[PDB]
Amino acid sequence: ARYFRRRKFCRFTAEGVQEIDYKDIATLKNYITESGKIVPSRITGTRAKYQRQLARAIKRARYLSLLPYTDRHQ
Amino acid sequence: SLSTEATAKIVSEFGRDANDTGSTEVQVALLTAQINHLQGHFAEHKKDHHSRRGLLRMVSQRRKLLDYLKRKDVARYTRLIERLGLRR
Amino acid sequence: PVIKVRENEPFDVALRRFKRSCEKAGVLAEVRRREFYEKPTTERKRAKASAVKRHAKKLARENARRTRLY
Amino acid sequence: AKAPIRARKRVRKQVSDGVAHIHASFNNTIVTITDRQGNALGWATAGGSGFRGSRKSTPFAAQVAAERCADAVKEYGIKNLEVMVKGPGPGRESTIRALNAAGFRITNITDVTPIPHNGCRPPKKRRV
Amino acid sequence: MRHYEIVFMVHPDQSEQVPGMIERYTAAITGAEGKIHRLEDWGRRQLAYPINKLHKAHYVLMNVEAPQEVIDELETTFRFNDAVIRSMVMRTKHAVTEASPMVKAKDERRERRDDFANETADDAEAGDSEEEEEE
RNA sequence: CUUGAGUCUCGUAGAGGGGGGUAGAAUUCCAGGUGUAGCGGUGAAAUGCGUAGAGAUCUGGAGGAAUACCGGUGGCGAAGGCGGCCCCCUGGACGAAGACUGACGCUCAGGUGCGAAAGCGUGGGGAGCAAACAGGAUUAGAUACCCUGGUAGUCCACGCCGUAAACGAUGUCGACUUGGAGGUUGUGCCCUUGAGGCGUGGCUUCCGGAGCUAACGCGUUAAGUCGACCGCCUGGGGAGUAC
Repeated sequence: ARYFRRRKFCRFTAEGVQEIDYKDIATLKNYITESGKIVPSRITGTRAKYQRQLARAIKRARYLSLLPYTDRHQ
Repeated sequence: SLSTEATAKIVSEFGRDANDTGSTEVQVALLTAQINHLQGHFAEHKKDHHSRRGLLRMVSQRRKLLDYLKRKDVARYTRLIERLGLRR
Repeated sequence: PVIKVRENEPFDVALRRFKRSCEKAGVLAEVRRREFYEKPTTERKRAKASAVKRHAKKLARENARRTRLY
Repeated sequence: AKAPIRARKRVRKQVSDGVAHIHASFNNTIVTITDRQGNALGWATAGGSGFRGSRKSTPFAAQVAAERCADAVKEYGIKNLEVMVKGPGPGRESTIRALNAAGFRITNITDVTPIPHNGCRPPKKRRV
Repeated sequence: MRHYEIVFMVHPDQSEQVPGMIERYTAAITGAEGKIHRLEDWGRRQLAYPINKLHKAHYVLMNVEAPQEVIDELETTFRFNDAVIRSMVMRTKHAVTEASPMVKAKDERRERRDDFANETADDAEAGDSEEEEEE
């Protein structure tokens, strides 16, 4: 049926997690090393835009203590 | 940027009674309300120069459509500038 | 720069490949070196720049089939 | 300084676990064994191996620094280990082998080498 | 009107302050004809890092719509609220009022990982069970 | 008149501008804990710090520049220029339907506004690093280089002449010229068969054809074919000084 838009096996082999929502802790740790910082868009194969917005939403999240800012907090 | 209801008030009072935005008197009156709000902001915020560039744009297109209007009808022109309380 | 991300199965030799994702690069690499403001945008961000030698190689593969070197 | 002591048997507090700290520079390694709560139980260095130059700052001098200190603390009675690593210099892995060779487990190799939020400006050095 | 999604947490022991603060924050927003489209409390959570000491805090998503002048007075209040340790409010572009990503984790926190204490009962008096002054 | 351009509401991508809020990490600092003989620097080395207890290390607070991360061929500005996250005021550009005006156009001497960088007056701020300065090291000479000590400075706010290699050293805006594809986004269509495919706009980029170059190179974002108008150059040295 028409306008299905991500039924199956289309856009990406690897799934996109969030954009600008920032309220779940487990979705954000998808892009955080143990050194405590956001991963480049070449490694994940995000299109750059979706990453520039996430970069703000994760930083916003970090500053609210959902996430570690530094390796020293492991 | 202007409020929806300010944009409808300009259209009611200026141009013809068709309530278009397209015409030379009403484009001059729609620019005008935005120049006047920006000169409100710029009562303070005195280091904000790269946006002040935007005032000199809004002003300059208004100088071009009042230049056009005065090559045409003197009634529309002399009525507008005093009815719209414009310049000094 | 043994890098804080833990190596799959711990051993005396750190698995430096499996560890880094964006650590040390640009931040702790230019140690005892002069800091520039805007040069890093074109100086360090060289991911397109390094792909070209791989592309050149992937092009010459095809030509070796057409020449009968392959 | 050191004394000529008879063969060692001695007991101190038999604490069983520790943290090690490895402070790696360009000219040296400082290798320092602590209690988990964080108190020096002893240290050794690469520079007292008296190589001079660049040669003091090689993985084999990093190894033997680790082996002196890990040894001395057998009187403190440590049996398991963890390490924090703090510098970009060499002995990445060969220091880790000497802590294991002291007969300790060394499963947690946490690099903590601090990345300030763009901190204090470094000496300019060579004009390239 | 424009929508501003406020999320904040409070130092456990200081939570007894907030049931007084929320009833004012709602009286200034519905006093400006705004709306609260949920106001969900998630319960007490582990911080990744301490803020003003302690490794725990209690997390609240207020989910406001308000005209812009009122939100401007509210971020300054909430940032300088002494009981609040930190707070974030996000931009209008692509903003949600439904189907929360933390719906399970909220239930897990409230059910199990919580404080279980009197100082977070007060927090729940600021939570979904919101009580607010009359306009 | 629309075939040029201009305007209203809708949508979109981004570190554009100006004022507010806000956390944590190293050096640096105060206090307390633990602890013994070197640390630092480099070709190698000395000056430097240390038994008056250094060096390293742990705990808690402190302060300020700064914000490590968006990091990619991305996006924005004015070239130079812009990167923590939020809020307030707000510019400029990219799309799309409905709709309106109807050459309202191009260029711009003069012109007023506006700084990469340091320079800089008062206020604020000051942690490290550093020209000079000092001494070691070189003999290789200038206190330079190189190393250690070490100050103005760097940092913010407002303010003064806006400097350069001032940038795609490619003026402005507009018309015309085989295209495919990357990056990635409005939006029409698709099981969105893979940062995928086609319709049609968007900046941004790889390849190469017509044309253009001394040569590299450019090539639909020209350095092509052109349009008007403005800006600037006319052998070296001596002069970015002199007048």
